[PDB]
Amino acid sequence: IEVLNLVTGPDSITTIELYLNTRMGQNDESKDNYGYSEKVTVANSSDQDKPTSGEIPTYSTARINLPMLTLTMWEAVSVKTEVVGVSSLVNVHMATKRMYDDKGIGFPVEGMNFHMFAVGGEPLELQFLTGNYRTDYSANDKLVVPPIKHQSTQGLNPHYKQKLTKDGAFPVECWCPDPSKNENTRYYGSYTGGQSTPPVLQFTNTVTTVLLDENGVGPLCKGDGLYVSCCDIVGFLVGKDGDMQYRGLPRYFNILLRKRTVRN
Amino acid sequence: IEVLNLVTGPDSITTIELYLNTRMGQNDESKDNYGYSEKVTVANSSDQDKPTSGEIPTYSTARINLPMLNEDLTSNTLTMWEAVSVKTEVVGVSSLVNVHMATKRMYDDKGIGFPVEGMNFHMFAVGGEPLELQFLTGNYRTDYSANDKLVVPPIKHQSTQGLNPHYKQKLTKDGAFPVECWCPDPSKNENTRYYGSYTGGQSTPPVLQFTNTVTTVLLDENGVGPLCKGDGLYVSCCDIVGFLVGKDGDMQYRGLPRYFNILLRKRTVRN
Amino acid sequence: NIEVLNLVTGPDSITTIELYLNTRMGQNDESKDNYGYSEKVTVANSSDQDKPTSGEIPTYSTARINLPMLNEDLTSNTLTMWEAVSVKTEVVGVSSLVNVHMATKRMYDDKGIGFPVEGMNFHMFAVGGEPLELQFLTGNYRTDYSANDKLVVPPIKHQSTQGLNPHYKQKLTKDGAFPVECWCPDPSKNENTRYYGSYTGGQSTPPVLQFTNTVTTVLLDENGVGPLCKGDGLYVSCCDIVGFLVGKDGDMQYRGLPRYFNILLRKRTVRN
Amino acid sequence: NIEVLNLVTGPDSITTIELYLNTRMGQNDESKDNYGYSEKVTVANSSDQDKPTSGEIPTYSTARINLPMLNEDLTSNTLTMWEAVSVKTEVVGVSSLVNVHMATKRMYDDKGIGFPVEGMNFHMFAVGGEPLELQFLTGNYRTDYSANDKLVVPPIKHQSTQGLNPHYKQKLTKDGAFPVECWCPDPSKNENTRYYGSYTGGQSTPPVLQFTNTVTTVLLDENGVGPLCKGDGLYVSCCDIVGFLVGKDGDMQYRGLPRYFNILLRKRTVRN
Amino acid sequence: NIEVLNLVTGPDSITTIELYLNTRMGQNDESKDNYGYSEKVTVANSSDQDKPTSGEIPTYSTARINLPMLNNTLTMWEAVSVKTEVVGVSSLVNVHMATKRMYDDKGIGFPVEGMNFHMFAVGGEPLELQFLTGNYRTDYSANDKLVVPPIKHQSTQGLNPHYKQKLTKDGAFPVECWCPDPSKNENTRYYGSYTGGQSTPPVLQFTNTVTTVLLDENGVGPLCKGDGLYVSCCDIVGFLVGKDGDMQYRGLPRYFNILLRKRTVRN
Ligand SMILES: CC(=O)N[C@H]1[C@H]([C@H](O)[C@H](O)CO)O[C@@](O[C@@H]2[C@@H](O)[C@H](O)O[C@H](CO)[C@@H]2O)(C(=O)O)C[C@@H]1O
Ligand SMILES: CC(=O)N[C@H]1[C@H]([C@H](O)[C@H](O)CO)O[C@@](O[C@@H]2[C@@H](O)[C@H](O)O[C@H](CO)[C@@H]2O)(C(=O)O)C[C@@H]1O
Ligand SMILES: CC(=O)N[C@H]1[C@H]([C@H](O)[C@H](O)CO)O[C@@](O)(C(=O)O)C[C@@H]1O
Repeated sequence: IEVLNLVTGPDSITTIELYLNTRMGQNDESKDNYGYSEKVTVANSSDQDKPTSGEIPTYSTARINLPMLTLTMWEAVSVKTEVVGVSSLVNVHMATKRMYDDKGIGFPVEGMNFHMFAVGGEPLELQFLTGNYRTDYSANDKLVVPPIKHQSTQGLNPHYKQKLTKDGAFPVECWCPDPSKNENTRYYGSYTGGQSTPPVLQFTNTVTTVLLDENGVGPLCKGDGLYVSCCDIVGFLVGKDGDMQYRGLPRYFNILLRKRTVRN
Repeated sequence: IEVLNLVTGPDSITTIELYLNTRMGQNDESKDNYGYSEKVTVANSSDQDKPTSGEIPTYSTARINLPMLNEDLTSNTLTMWEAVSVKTEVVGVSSLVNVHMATKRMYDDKGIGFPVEGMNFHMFAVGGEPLELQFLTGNYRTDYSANDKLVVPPIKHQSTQGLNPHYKQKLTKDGAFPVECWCPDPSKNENTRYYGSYTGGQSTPPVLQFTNTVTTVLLDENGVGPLCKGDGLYVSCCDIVGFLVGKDGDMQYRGLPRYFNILLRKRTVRN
Repeated sequence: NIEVLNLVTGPDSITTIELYLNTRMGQNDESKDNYGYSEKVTVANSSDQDKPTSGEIPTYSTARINLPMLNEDLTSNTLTMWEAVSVKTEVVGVSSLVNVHMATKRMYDDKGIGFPVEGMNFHMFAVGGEPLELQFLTGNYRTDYSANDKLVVPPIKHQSTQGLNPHYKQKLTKDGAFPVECWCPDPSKNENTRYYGSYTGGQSTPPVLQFTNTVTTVLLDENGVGPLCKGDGLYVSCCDIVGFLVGKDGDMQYRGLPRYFNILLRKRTVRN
Repeated sequence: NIEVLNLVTGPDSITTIELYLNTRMGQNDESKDNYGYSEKVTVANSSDQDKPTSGEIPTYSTARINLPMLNEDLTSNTLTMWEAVSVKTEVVGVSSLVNVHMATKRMYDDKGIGFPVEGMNFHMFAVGGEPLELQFLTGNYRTDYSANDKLVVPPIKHQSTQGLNPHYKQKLTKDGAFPVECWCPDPSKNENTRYYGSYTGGQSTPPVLQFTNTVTTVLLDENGVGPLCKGDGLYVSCCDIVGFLVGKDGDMQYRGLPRYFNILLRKRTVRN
Repeated sequence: NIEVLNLVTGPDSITTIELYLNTRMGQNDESKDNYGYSEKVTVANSSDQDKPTSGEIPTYSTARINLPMLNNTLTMWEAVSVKTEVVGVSSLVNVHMATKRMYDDKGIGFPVEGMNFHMFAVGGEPLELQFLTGNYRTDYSANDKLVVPPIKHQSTQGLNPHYKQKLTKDGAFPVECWCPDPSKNENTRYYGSYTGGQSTPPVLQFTNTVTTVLLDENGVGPLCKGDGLYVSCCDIVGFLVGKDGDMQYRGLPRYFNILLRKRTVRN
């Protein structure tokens, strides 16, 4: 796409506001354990590594329809994004394991944190890479994973790619952003691991993330579609007996877009 | 609100100074355990999750009356106070340098008492109207009925473990809205600025700063600060600095007060 | 209160003050053992019998420094005041914490290192043109300080002092006497002082410390005005707790370090 | 050594190189199980019998990339060289660490999560116009590498190599062969290479990782000159250890992740 | 003392100095085993019998470098900036040494871990030291090569300005009782950090892309008196934990690339 000048004047700007609910594994808002995974299980061996249905976090994603419009395209300029419900983690009276010989607080949601978001003018492009090439996803046929397994996928094998085109279906554990593509998407992510690690989270309505690239051009929304993707794991809830479930939080987005003239 | 020009000259600026005491659960300044929660308890099961009265931190909030500007409210333009900036600090951080209280102690009862430690949660908001809240909870079934002074939704549903926009409120009462189930609504709060952080874990070291030298700008991207509707300035916060661990392992939230110095200027608006 | 006018320019319009303050951890006599540490920490049996032993309570370090006298003529329109512009401040003796051979508890079944000084860190300093203004606030309103009557504490106790009760205030006017645990900077005053503090808590937390002679802290406020030294007095306060020393039997003592200050001041005309 | 003149302008004066490098943790064959991990870690009985097993030691990843061929000769007054201006680099597959169902040790009496990959992190990359220059330095001068004759290590051992002995140098000229544990970037050379590295140690330390496609790292030095590609070769090197996988019985293996690079280069006139 | 005038411009007005300093953790002989480590740490039975063994005490590394000879005015070399790095960080990626190990003797060997102490100084004269110790009674007589004060006093657990020195000898001034004197060192820049605790993860960086500016607030760098450049450092990266729980400090070398320029001063 050859990018030309900005379209100026009234109605040259628009904003899109949305939220995405977490996809930790139990993704149905009407059912038990919503916003958590099912109980985590552990493989007996690497050749019998078959996660139960609903114990695997997936990416959240949506395509948003923009106002219908050389051609003109919507250009994403900036985004204000926040994790919602951080204060919900200030809760140590739930039915959990507890400190100091059953006299102390319940364990707060704690441990692994994974936070990412992406804003682009087309689906986020994915690279397959896994800690175990033999992982068997057949307990849940709604998960999108490659049809074949190979040893090489514990590293970067460029023959194993995808696009994030379905909410609550692409496991985070085996799909990551493809850094060799995504020219029309901006993504940002972080991971803090360990077993019981303190979550460290911020929330504010005052921070704007600029989406323009080094040439001053933001994602250009092909077919008037804006693509938003994320995942926000804030830790594990530790049940009385030591059973553990991922806990995720929703993410809010306020995206500013402007009209851009392009060739063709 | 259509915003017009700043009013210039003498008396076009004013400052508001206040503090808010913490609302950790024992919120009566004449009683023992003020500025702490009651002892934390743990639910027998998620269907019988009924916190005891006073064990739940709530937001601190106040509405401050500003100097009246408009004699006639029906005139063509009005003047409003616009919050430009705030200097805010947590008070009494040094109070956490105390390891001789009646607490669990280190090294086979020969070492220090456990300092207040663990979960930290720090947030403040300054706006021209009440902070707008979104309901979201770790347990949709939580039963708040041991304390009918707590403001919570009148019905519960599974969906509130995520973001369900049908469950909203406004922070209109001090010491009443639980932090654990209410957060700032990011889809609103156009006229409020809020800032918050959480550091979790069990025994985590608190990491705290205090200074009188930092100014937080409240002007938005268009150079407009919160506009104080009906000459009311709204200030909200929560500052949990950890748990006090009693001899037997019983634990209580500890909170600290927060100080605010807010600078405001006169702004002409269309009426 | 003070209407600030223009800077005085030219020779002798600038001066610098250099000092250090030794730590006041509880054993504050430089001729005795355990100097720069507290006495052994003790733990209350209950909150109504919370009576710290003499010398187990850290206090603020403070000093007033006399500046060159300026105004002989008090009848003119204007006076001159010293204005603190900036300070270079450092914790001294950080390297002293590189010591794991002292008589302490030790790692790995009595074969490993002695425990280094570790745990709670508390670091604050203040530079102002009058005494640091204090607010009382305590973790335990019933704390009984009467084992050491040299501590400056309020004469009455009340439940409300576990929060901010503005009836309980003081000024930091004595070195080694105001407990850190119950006095903090009063944020509703101190217009003429700049203070900076941090706390890192927990039980055995690694101290994280920096020392350099290359960092200048600007004391000017948002209007470009530094602390103005009333009666030609410069007030410097601090506290620097770097952790606990853990004795063989588990007995623990606060350890503090000295702080150095190099303060630059300039002449400022004010309205009289 | 190289006198740098003006930029060459006009068509074909810019070029970009894009690649990835797979990790070399020890099992470096992409057709075998445990690819991108080390073999099980073993521990020497004593420092004079410290002989790591074949495949348990991480090595640097490296490649030399051919750039569009330029004219080299002794007789011209000036030549053109490729100058590396900037690089976008990222660790790939960070999300793969969101996995606690692998056959591992587990939390809370066999009812909790599997241990995630955790512990030691080591992250470094280099971009230069010639091989990364290495300095030998080891925690144990007697380490015996003879279980794997494909490793490049010095032919003689000496006590002094537990410090900096400048007689022990090399160049990173082979992928998956130079152990991280005994080779580091030589800071006394590498004038024509930019390298960046970090280490976070400890036993079970949480990995702290970031990934984004929005960060450009400028390779120009303080004089505005990037690495100059001798013999039209661009050299890219890295190592990204993200922790250990802890097997059921406590057996542990290094885990590494691939790194992506997008390097921008421009034609530079130099004196010949 | 020194009135600083203008920079000398033109050819040969700049020079660079490059060196490294090997660590002085206690076993400071490069021909012997345990080089770049301390001897085994021992622990006093009481504070009045606190006598570290010979070789268990880290000391500062230091060197004086001779600059090109120059000389009403004189010319001095002015240190403008330094690129400095800890060398051999990657050496800490080693968990197969003869050490204590994780998970019931099946896991990794403990990496070097715990206390970190990192400092460097660049100046135009010896680094000026202040004595300060955690234990005034520490007895250094097991190693008479250590430079320590000849008398002990209670006051030295704080700042006693009567106890000073200059860092004039490599591998001799213990870190545990000497620190930079902040009341002097007008002609030296120093930078230091300490991360304590028992088993703390070391957190270390290495790059050849970071320049530290040595100019002060007035735009003046250290001025090299008698054409001498003084470089000092200490870089402790943790402890090696032996099979039996015996522990030794581990240190790493530091590299320096210092840029200097000619400065006219009043004579
Ligand atoms: C770093 C090192 O020297 N590793 C040794 C290794 C260790 O000494 C041992 O594994 C402790 O972790 O021992 C190796 O040889 C072993 C024999 O010494 C043992 O008696 O028999 C084993 C057979 O199951 C084993 O082969 C090893 O683990 O492979 C050799 C290695 O250099
Ligand atoms: C820091 C200190 O004072 N170190 C002592 C050391 C310690 O008291 C002890 O090793 C605890 O780690 O003791 C030294 O002398 C030892 C004798 O006290 C012991 O009875 O026998 C030991 C056998 O080697 C040894 O002689 C020491 O370990 O060298 C002396 C040292 O200054
Ligand atoms: C990753 C994996 O293979 N998980 C499997 C688990 C675990 O091996 C054990 O529960 C120990 O957690 O066992 C199952 O019978 C189960 O719980 O449904 C099958 C499941 O596929």
